[PDB]
Amino acid sequence: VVGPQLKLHQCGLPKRMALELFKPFLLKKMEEKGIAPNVKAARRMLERQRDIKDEVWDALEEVIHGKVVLLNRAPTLHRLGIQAFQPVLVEGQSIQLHPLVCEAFNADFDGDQMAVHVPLSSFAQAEARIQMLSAHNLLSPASGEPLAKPSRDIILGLYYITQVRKEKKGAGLEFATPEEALAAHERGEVALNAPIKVAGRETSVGRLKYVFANPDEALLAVAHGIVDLQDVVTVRYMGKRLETSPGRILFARIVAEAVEDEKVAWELIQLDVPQEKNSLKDLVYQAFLRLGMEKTARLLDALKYYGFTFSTTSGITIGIDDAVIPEEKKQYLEEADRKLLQIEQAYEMGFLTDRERYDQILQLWTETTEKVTQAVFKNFEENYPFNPLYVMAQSGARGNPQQIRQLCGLRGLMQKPSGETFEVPVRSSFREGLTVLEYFISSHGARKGGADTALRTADSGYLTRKLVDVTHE
Amino acid sequence: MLDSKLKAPVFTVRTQGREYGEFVLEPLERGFGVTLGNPLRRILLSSIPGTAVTSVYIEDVLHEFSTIPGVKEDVVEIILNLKELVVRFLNPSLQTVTLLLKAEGPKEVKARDFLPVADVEIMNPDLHIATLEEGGRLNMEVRVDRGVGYVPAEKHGIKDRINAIPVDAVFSPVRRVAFQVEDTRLGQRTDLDKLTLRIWTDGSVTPLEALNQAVEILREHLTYFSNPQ
Amino acid sequence: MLDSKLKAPVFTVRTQGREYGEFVLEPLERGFGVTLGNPLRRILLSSIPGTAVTSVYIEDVLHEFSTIPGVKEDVVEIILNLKELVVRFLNPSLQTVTLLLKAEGPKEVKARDFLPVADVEIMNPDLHIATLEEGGRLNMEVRVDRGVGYVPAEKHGIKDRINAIPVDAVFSPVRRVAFQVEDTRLGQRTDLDKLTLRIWTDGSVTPLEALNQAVEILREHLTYFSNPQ
Amino acid sequence: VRLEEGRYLSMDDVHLLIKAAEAGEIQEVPVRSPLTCQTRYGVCQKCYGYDLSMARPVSIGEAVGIVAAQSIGEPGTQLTMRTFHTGGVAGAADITQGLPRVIEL
Amino acid sequence: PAGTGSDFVRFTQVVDQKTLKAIEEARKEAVEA
Amino acid sequence: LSQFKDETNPLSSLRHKRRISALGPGGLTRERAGFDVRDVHRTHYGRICPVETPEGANIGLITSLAAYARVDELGFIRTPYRRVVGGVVTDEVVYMTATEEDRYTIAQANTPLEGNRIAAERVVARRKGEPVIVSPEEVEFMDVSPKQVFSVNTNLIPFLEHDDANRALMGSNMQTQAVPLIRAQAPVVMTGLEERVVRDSLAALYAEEDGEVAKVDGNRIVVRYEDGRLVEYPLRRFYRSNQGTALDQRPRVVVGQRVRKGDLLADGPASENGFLALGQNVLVAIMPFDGYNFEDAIVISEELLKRDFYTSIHIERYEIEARDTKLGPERITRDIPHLSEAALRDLDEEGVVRIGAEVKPGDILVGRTSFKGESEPTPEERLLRSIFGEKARDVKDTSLRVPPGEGGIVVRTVRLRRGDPGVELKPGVREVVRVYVAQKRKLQVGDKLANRHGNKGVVAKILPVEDMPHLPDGTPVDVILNPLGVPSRMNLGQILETHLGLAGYFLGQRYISPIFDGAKEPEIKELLAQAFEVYFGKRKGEGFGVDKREVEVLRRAEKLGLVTPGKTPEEQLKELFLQGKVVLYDGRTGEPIEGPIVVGQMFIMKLYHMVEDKMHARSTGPYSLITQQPLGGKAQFGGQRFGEMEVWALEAYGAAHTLQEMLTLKSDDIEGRNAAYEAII
Amino acid sequence: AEPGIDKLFGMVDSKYRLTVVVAKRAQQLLRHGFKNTVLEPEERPKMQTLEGLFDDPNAETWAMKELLTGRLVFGENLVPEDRLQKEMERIYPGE
Ligand SMILES: [Mg+2]
Ligand SMILES: [Mg+2]
Ligand SMILES: [Mg+2]
Ligand SMILES: [Mg+2]
Ligand SMILES: [Mg+2]
Ligand SMILES: [Mg+2]
Ligand SMILES: [Mg+2]
Ligand SMILES: [Mg+2]
Ligand SMILES: [Mg+2]
Ligand SMILES: [Mg+2]
Ligand SMILES: [Mg+2]
Ligand SMILES: [Mg+2]
Ligand SMILES: [Mg+2]
Ligand SMILES: [Mg+2]
Ligand SMILES: [Mg+2]
Ligand SMILES: [Mg+2]
Ligand SMILES: [Mg+2]
Ligand SMILES: [Mg+2]
Ligand SMILES: [Mg+2]
Ligand SMILES: [Mg+2]
Ligand SMILES: [Mg+2]
Ligand SMILES: [Mg+2]
Ligand SMILES: [Mg+2]
Ligand SMILES: [Mg+2]
Ligand SMILES: [Mg+2]
Ligand SMILES: [Mg+2]
Ligand SMILES: [Mg+2]
Ligand SMILES: [Mg+2]
Ligand SMILES: [Mg+2]
Ligand SMILES: [Mg+2]
Ligand SMILES: [Mg+2]
Ligand SMILES: [Mg+2]
Ligand SMILES: [Mg+2]
Ligand SMILES: [Mg+2]
Ligand SMILES: [Mg+2]
Ligand SMILES: [Mg+2]
Ligand SMILES: [Mg+2]
Ligand SMILES: [Mg+2]
Ligand SMILES: [Mg+2]
Ligand SMILES: [Mg+2]
Ligand SMILES: [Mg+2]
Ligand SMILES: [Mg+2]
Ligand SMILES: [Mg+2]
Ligand SMILES: [Mg+2]
Ligand SMILES: [Mg+2]
Ligand SMILES: [Mg+2]
Ligand SMILES: [Mg+2]
Ligand SMILES: [Mg+2]
Ligand SMILES: [Mg+2]
Ligand SMILES: [Mg+2]
Ligand SMILES: [Mg+2]
Ligand SMILES: [Mg+2]
Ligand SMILES: [Mg+2]
Ligand SMILES: [Mg+2]
Ligand SMILES: [Mg+2]
Ligand SMILES: [Mg+2]
Ligand SMILES: [Mg+2]
Ligand SMILES: [Mg+2]
Ligand SMILES: [Mg+2]
Ligand SMILES: [Mg+2]
Ligand SMILES: [Mg+2]
Ligand SMILES: [Mg+2]
Ligand SMILES: [Mg+2]
Ligand SMILES: [Mg+2]
Ligand SMILES: [Mg+2]
Ligand SMILES: [Mg+2]
Ligand SMILES: [Mg+2]
Ligand SMILES: [Mg+2]
Ligand SMILES: [Mg+2]
Ligand SMILES: [Mg+2]
Ligand SMILES: [Mg+2]
Ligand SMILES: [Mg+2]
Ligand SMILES: [Mg+2]
Ligand SMILES: [Mg+2]
Ligand SMILES: [Mg+2]
Ligand SMILES: [Mg+2]
Ligand SMILES: [Mg+2]
Ligand SMILES: [Mg+2]
Ligand SMILES: [Mg+2]
Ligand SMILES: [Mg+2]
Ligand SMILES: [Mg+2]
Ligand SMILES: [Mg+2]
Ligand SMILES: [Mg+2]
Ligand SMILES: [Mg+2]
Ligand SMILES: [Mg+2]
Ligand SMILES: [Mg+2]
Ligand SMILES: [Mg+2]
Ligand SMILES: [Mg+2]
Ligand SMILES: [Mg+2]
Ligand SMILES: [Mg+2]
Ligand SMILES: [Mg+2]
Ligand SMILES: [Mg+2]
Ligand SMILES: [Mg+2]
Ligand SMILES: [Mg+2]
Ligand SMILES: [Mg+2]
Ligand SMILES: [Mg+2]
Ligand SMILES: [Mg+2]
Ligand SMILES: [Mg+2]
Ligand SMILES: [Mg+2]
Ligand SMILES: [Mg+2]
Ligand SMILES: [Mg+2]
Ligand SMILES: [Mg+2]
Ligand SMILES: [Mg+2]
Ligand SMILES: [Mg+2]
Ligand SMILES: [Mg+2]
Ligand SMILES: [Mg+2]
Ligand SMILES: [Mg+2]
Ligand SMILES: [Mg+2]
Ligand SMILES: [Mg+2]
Ligand SMILES: [Mg+2]
Ligand SMILES: [Mg+2]
Ligand SMILES: [Mg+2]
Ligand SMILES: [Mg+2]
Ligand SMILES: [Mg+2]
Ligand SMILES: [Mg+2]
Ligand SMILES: [Mg+2]
Ligand SMILES: [Mg+2]
Ligand SMILES: [Mg+2]
Ligand SMILES: [Mg+2]
Ligand SMILES: [Mg+2]
Ligand SMILES: [Mg+2]
Ligand SMILES: [Mg+2]
Ligand SMILES: [Mg+2]
Ligand SMILES: [Mg+2]
Ligand SMILES: [Mg+2]
Ligand SMILES: [Mg+2]
Ligand SMILES: [Mg+2]
Ligand SMILES: [Mg+2]
Ligand SMILES: [Mg+2]
Ligand SMILES: [Mg+2]
Ligand SMILES: [Zn+2]
Repeated sequence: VVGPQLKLHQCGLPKRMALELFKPFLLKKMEEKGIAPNVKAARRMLERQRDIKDEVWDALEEVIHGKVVLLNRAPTLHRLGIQAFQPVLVEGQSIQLHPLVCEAFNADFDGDQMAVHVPLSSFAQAEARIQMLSAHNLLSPASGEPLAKPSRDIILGLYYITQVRKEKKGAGLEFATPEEALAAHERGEVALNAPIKVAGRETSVGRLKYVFANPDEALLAVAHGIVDLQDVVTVRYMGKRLETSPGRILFARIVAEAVEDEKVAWELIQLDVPQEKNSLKDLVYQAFLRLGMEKTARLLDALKYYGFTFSTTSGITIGIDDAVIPEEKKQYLEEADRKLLQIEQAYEMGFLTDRERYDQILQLWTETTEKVTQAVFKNFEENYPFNPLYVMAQSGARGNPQQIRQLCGLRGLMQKPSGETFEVPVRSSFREGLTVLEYFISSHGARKGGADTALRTADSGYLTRKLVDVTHE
Repeated sequence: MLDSKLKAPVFTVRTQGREYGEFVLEPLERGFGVTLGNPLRRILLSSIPGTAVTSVYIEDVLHEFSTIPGVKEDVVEIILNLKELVVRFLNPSLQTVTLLLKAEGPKEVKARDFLPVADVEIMNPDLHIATLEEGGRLNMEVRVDRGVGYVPAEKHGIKDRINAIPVDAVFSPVRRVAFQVEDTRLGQRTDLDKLTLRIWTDGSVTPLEALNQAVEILREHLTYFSNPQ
Repeated sequence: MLDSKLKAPVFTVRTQGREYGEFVLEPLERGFGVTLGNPLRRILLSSIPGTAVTSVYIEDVLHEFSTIPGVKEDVVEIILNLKELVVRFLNPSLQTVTLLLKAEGPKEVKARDFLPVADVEIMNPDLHIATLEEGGRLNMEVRVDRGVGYVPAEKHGIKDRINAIPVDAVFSPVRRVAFQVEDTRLGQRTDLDKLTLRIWTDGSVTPLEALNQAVEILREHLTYFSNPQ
Repeated sequence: VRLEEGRYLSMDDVHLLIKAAEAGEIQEVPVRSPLTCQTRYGVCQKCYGYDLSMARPVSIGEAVGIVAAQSIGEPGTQLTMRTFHTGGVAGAADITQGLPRVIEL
Repeated sequence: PAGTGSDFVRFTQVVDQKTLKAIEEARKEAVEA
Repeated sequence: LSQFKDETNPLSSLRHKRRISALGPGGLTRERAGFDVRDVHRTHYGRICPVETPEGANIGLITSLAAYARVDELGFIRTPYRRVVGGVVTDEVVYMTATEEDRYTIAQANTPLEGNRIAAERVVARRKGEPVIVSPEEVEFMDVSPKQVFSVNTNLIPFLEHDDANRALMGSNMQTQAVPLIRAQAPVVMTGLEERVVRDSLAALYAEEDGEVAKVDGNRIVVRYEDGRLVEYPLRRFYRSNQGTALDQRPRVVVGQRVRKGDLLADGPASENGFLALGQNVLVAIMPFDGYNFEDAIVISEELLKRDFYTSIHIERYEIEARDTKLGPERITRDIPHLSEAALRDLDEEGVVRIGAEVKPGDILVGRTSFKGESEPTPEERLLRSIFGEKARDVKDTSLRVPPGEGGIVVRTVRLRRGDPGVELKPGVREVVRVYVAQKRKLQVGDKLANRHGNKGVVAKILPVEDMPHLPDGTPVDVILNPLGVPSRMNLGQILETHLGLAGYFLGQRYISPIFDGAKEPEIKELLAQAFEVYFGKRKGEGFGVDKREVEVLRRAEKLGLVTPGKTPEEQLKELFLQGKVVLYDGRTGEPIEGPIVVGQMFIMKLYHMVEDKMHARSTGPYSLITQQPLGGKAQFGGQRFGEMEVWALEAYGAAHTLQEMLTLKSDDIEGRNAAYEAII
Repeated sequence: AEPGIDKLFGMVDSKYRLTVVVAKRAQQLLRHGFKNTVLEPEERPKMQTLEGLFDDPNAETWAMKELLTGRLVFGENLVPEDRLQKEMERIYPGE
């Protein structure tokens, strides 16, 4: 079970389990204390649940101090499939794992059960927490790329905060040159025309109305409800009159704070865009090479934190009115629709071969499909920059282009059992009723996909086996 | 006392400079650290009455967006540095004080250049306001008031001199509040809130002070639930 | 007083019975209604002491998973309805009170069937407990205590009679808190918070009471900001 | 710049070179590697490279053998699996994709 | 034979400046008569 | 071909009863083939649910047939189809063979119909396997209803139409793992089969012919039919289901009640009112918390536990035998040779454990005395006994103890000693002792819950009602679901359910939305409109308007694009409510959550706990006879398996010694583990 | 993370060598008595039930706290294998 506050360094394990596991080490510690006279004593003392004085918990909790344990996942695919952490005894049945390493082990929380072993020899423990601990193995053995990076939620958070909005651009506000363009367009904003974030090259009135001297100054106004974190404002940082959003300004600090080397915090961060999974990933890599290993660790949780926090306030959820359908759908549909009729007339005559007809039809759809896809995003990118669903996808957060397509636009070509994709596409989106047959049609390719995973889930080491039999030495 | 009451909050303190001030206090029952840190924060950012520039008037300047010869700095950047200035009166009698300043020739007009005013002190002497060159005239009057929270220059719109210009009001001596509620273990039960808030202050007042004032404003407010009707 | 202080919160009240209790109080400075209603709500849902069933003993029943002849309801469905019952003692001398009840023959044993006990009152008279038919014997003793918060029957494990059975303790006499902060127009400026919280209570205590207690818990807590370290 | 012989190219370096090739100064890159080690049942430092779990150079005594076989085993699960010696005898099915090919390879 | 089991590191000893003098003293004693 | 009846609850049972498999004899399909079989073939229409198959190695091989599916005279899954002669459709139906179906041009149920007449020129229909836009003149046959396309177990999903066929599987399978809650409750929005289910399955007890009730016992309901007869209807109190879930029949009929022929007299284990009920309707906020509902985690309002909501009664069955050893018969006595009377208490009845006794892990459930050594005494132990008391029952204590993990309150026991009435006591077995234990399982961190749309998450944090999300009006939310678990999976159905639910809450009503022929967005938007009057109307009448926060969120709302700028806060919120979202206040601070957040009534279930959930943990224990690797059994947990994949994992690291220990001290090295233990001690 | 892990890694020619030193250090830091440390007086290892870690909680957490300082000496062949254990027992009591 996810352990939000937990630190990379550690992991939460049930004291109950701890008792059993570290029983021997516990027994002797008991003798060490007044808890028990001897071993055999300490043992019987623990033979029954109800017969344990609370002093023993303080005994286990003391033995464990310092030492660390190992955790395993269902398929142990790479070395990180096992990591070391310092236990933090906890009540309950469930084990509390850190979310960042939830990437290394392919683990969700729909019930996946992990295992745990104990390194005994002072030596085993030595190697275990030195070269096998979790916070010391950040980078992946596959790609130099970071393995422990802001995963799903954290991003979403860190993203929402660092972003800029834009609104209605009625009057031609290109203030960039006139002084009457400052006065009039500043009043018009106060009016109901020019917004706080309008297309006005040099500066939208939003930047005109507010000028913050010191950093802190910026955030206070926000706090007081004068400025949203995502709005465009001007601030005076170290020798620069930078025109960036509050949110961005803040982000700069979170990092500038995770590592007190502030200037070094600005050199490796790009506050000129919304924080994406890549942006962050990069941030992490830079932080590593540049500063230091353990320091990088700090910044990691630091991000993990604010990410989560901001996420909850951001108030992004998923209602039906979020999966917006583009108006061009019906168009792109009908257009390609009649064109389908053309292909038909062209066949009814005897021009195209039975096969030509087919391949030509699928073609059309394959195109039309890819068409709506870019259409729906264009809708979001243009009208709803902050649509729930869309934000999760663009940001490293969650959501695949194809997936989205299935919701707003439409899932179009499912293949038959064999492979020969159907001639007819699936006109509907998940937003509306994916009809009976349409559904059944989809069900076909569903099985083959599952039939593919099953035949693989069987033996996971097959490939890796061959490779270890010829590479271990 | 020895059990429940002696287990009273261990209000510990850490304050370096009249600016930063950490405050720790534990143990606390389930979710109280939050119930405390939050309101106090709200107070520390709005209630703590303070002082700051609310209006400015320049010699020959009429508009906020103008430039003064011999003066590198621009009206907007100067009215900005003013927001940085921190003053301090000593008694209710001072609601609104107008500090005067007039400097000419090659000089770096700092805040210490303002003509002294009896019941007023300037915690920001060396603050940079402008760099004057040859033939640089600079005669101004900057209003100062005692208020609470943030007030956009648009909201008040002060009117001393018709050509004067309003500045955003930053009275709150507090720069920023920050409270954390990390778990702590005392014996039998582990679920224990451990509140610890960090306070920043411009200098006028001190963290400790601010906190004290804050908690009082609350206390006092809790009393208004006295006479029903 | 006449101005600022006389403009003190007009704590008005409107309460029916001992359950519902509205509370209004205005004017209030910028965003204070929130700063107040919230903590109070947190307190009213956790801190406030109450009363509820903590142990039960049935005539010939040895464990909670049994069934009593002539009694439709099962032991578990009955110990459940008991959690619903709300009592109210009037002074500290009553820490733990054991209400007795014994009914037979075709009857709908309600809470009003418990033998009266001096300093104890039952806000839940008509509360249904069971439907006895012919030859339906039902003699029981249900313990009742004064506590705070939620206590799993597993946590306390009361021991009146060896065959008795522990029930989950739900103490918070408050059923639900709610507070609104609607703007209030008063001559001068408009931005004025008008806090008004609605409290529900099982009957044991009363809205007004609860509120009083709440605010105190806070005050007392604020006192913990006394000795630095 | 003069990328001294034997130096370990940082990603930053792999970035400089790509930029150079963009300008038009290099097309190939002379570099040590496992496909040419002398150490029989071994592979020395310089021929391996950087990437330990860390980013510094490989530290001696690491089980590259396994570390390799693993990094290639995990991704394997994402590839397609129609038939090992891929394709079906009919008309003209030319290549082979997904894992089936990696086997063939 | 790969991890800590590397003949490169398998043999490695640790010392204290205190014990360092102690063993040289063991050698100093080697001087007969 | 045969196994344990999956009766985790009625459904599980019913579905298992109607399940098909390929695996079998040997002259009929084995494990080498399947890629063409495991595929949902075309003819698998109204004959086999396309999604009902398991999830994993066994796919397509085992599948449960569609609802209307019926095996005629010889194993040919047929399906109903109504005859439509000319542009005329008939209420007549023909159960067509899979083969004959090819022969005709059938159309779908979702075709505008004026009764007998078709309503559109160009109308869908499906020839043998293919979709074809046909003419009303060619439509010979038609599909009876959506429901015939899928199984019974699938047809219970609300808006299946809006759920990816892949995740709907998780849903259908999830229900089979539904544990009956003491607090049954039918979903706020049903599909329309719940009644028929409990009924066709034998969940609740129905009335034969009209009459009046005579007696209403917590054990029996003797009714009086108006035919001059009266019969006693026992009610299986708390019987043991194969899987451990309770099965009681709680009467819902009062004393002396004229009953309507075929009307519930008692409900099923999990039947609210003759309606199926396998989870509990529960208000839900659907946002992200402080990482607590991370990738698939879920946060629970302690309040849900205050009410015995997700609590489930479980009955385990322990058993021990008195074996006949050549060293001396194992005696079943209240004599536990070595240490305390305190531990003997509950063992009251000389041997057996007393009824109504709370047995915690470790306690004695039944005493047993076998004989010490293999054939000879012990010279070492001989001196010891003599020392303090030579004379001693030189016997071993092999008594049935409460396995680690947990134990509840005994509720029944069975003893089969000599002079067996008519039982089959195995050879050597002198006598067996069974002891049934029951425990009230309350919702706790680590437990897993899942809606019918496939959202399967585990409880990660129980929060105090004190500070979790609360609506303007006091009422706090029960559960908080992270949103990032919904775009990826493609099941909007749950969102569509949450919304309708929001209405049903303030509208105090439950709805029924059929599979493909159910509720529609505008209709939902409508009921919500009705709801806003209940929710906000009273708010206007009770005496107050809008908060400062309420207006605050409204700004950031219009700037978002949800509320038409300009219009009034009251009007704005209505629009914003109609959208399925509302303003929530962070119960921790009192501030609002910038941005309207949807909330609603979502049906959620609790998943059964397999024996694996019993947090295993072995320190030291037995060891197999032949190979010398650890082994568990009755009490001591088995050692965890350390396989090659993991070996490598270690190999990868420089974890040399660590790997050796796993191969020596911890498992195989006899002299090792021994020396190891002591060394540690 | 753990104290100056980097600093440590830098003091060694090989990653894996470091782990051997601390291990062996922690070994003898117990065996030959725990008062075999090179750092103790003022600010050294400590725990919180009381400041009791001054005696024997984590062995290697000491080895590292020491090795991070410039007092210890590690080599491939620094001191003759057998004569080491002999001299250490002579000077360090605690048994
Ligand atoms: Mg005892
Ligand atoms: Mg403890
Ligand atoms: Mg330690
Ligand atoms: Mg991940
Ligand atoms: Mg993994
Ligand atoms: Mg995962
Ligand atoms: Mg999952
Ligand atoms: Mg999973
Ligand atoms: Mg292992
Ligand atoms: Mg880590
Ligand atoms: Mg998340
Ligand atoms: Mg414009
Ligand atoms: Mg223009
Ligand atoms: Mg110009
Ligand atoms: Mg103008
Ligand atoms: Mg206008
Ligand atoms: Mg207007
Ligand atoms: Mg723009
Ligand atoms: Mg403003
Ligand atoms: Mg702007
Ligand atoms: Mg800077
Ligand atoms: Mg900070
Ligand atoms: Mg520093
Ligand atoms: Mg620092
Ligand atoms: Mg710096
Ligand atoms: Mg910057
Ligand atoms: Mg919309
Ligand atoms: Mg939305
Ligand atoms: Mg179309
Ligand atoms: Mg084309
Ligand atoms: Mg668009
Ligand atoms: Mg456009
Ligand atoms: Mg546009
Ligand atoms: Mg696409
Ligand atoms: Mg297929
Ligand atoms: Mg079609
Ligand atoms: Mg269609
Ligand atoms: Mg559609
Ligand atoms: Mg459609
Ligand atoms: Mg649609
Ligand atoms: Mg549909
Ligand atoms: Mg194989
Ligand atoms: Mg707490
Ligand atoms: Mg101007
Ligand atoms: Mg200018
Ligand atoms: Mg100038
Ligand atoms: Mg300036
Ligand atoms: Mg004053
Ligand atoms: Mg004055
Ligand atoms: Mg003033
Ligand atoms: Mg802290
Ligand atoms: Mg304790
Ligand atoms: Mg602090
Ligand atoms: Mg001070
Ligand atoms: Mg101080
Ligand atoms: Mg009144
Ligand atoms: Mg109660
Ligand atoms: Mg009696
Ligand atoms: Mg019953
Ligand atoms: Mg008394
Ligand atoms: Mg008294
Ligand atoms: Mg009567
Ligand atoms: Mg009565
Ligand atoms: Mg009363
Ligand atoms: Mg009766
Ligand atoms: Mg008793
Ligand atoms: Mg209520
Ligand atoms: Mg006013
Ligand atoms: Mg206002
Ligand atoms: Mg009540
Ligand atoms: Mg009062
Ligand atoms: Mg101190
Ligand atoms: Mg280089
Ligand atoms: Mg070129
Ligand atoms: Mg080479
Ligand atoms: Mg070699
Ligand atoms: Mg694979
Ligand atoms: Mg992939
Ligand atoms: Mg190594
Ligand atoms: Mg000598
Ligand atoms: Mg000498
Ligand atoms: Mg010599
Ligand atoms: Mg000599
Ligand atoms: Mg089963
Ligand atoms: Mg055969
Ligand atoms: Mg076959
Ligand atoms: Mg297959
Ligand atoms: Mg079918
Ligand atoms: Mg038949
Ligand atoms: Mg048949
Ligand atoms: Mg017709
Ligand atoms: Mg017709
Ligand atoms: Mg007919
Ligand atoms: Mg076909
Ligand atoms: Mg025709
Ligand atoms: Mg699918
Ligand atoms: Mg039926
Ligand atoms: Mg009977
Ligand atoms: Mg009925
Ligand atoms: Mg029910
Ligand atoms: Mg029911
Ligand atoms: Mg969360
Ligand atoms: Mg128990
Ligand atoms: Mg023998
Ligand atoms: Mg006999
Ligand atoms: Mg038996
Ligand atoms: Mg979940
Ligand atoms: Mg909803
Ligand atoms: Mg419909
Ligand atoms: Mg429908
Ligand atoms: Mg309609
Ligand atoms: Mg709407
Ligand atoms: Mg709340
Ligand atoms: Mg809100
Ligand atoms: Mg054994
Ligand atoms: Mg065993
Ligand atoms: Mg096991
Ligand atoms: Mg030994
Ligand atoms: Mg350390
Ligand atoms: Mg050095
Ligand atoms: Mg020493
Ligand atoms: Mg000292
Ligand atoms: Mg102590
Ligand atoms: Mg002590
Ligand atoms: Mg000390
Ligand atoms: Mg050294
Ligand atoms: Mg030195
Ligand atoms: Mg030598
Ligand atoms: Mg020696
Ligand atoms: Mg010597
Ligand atoms: Zn080489």
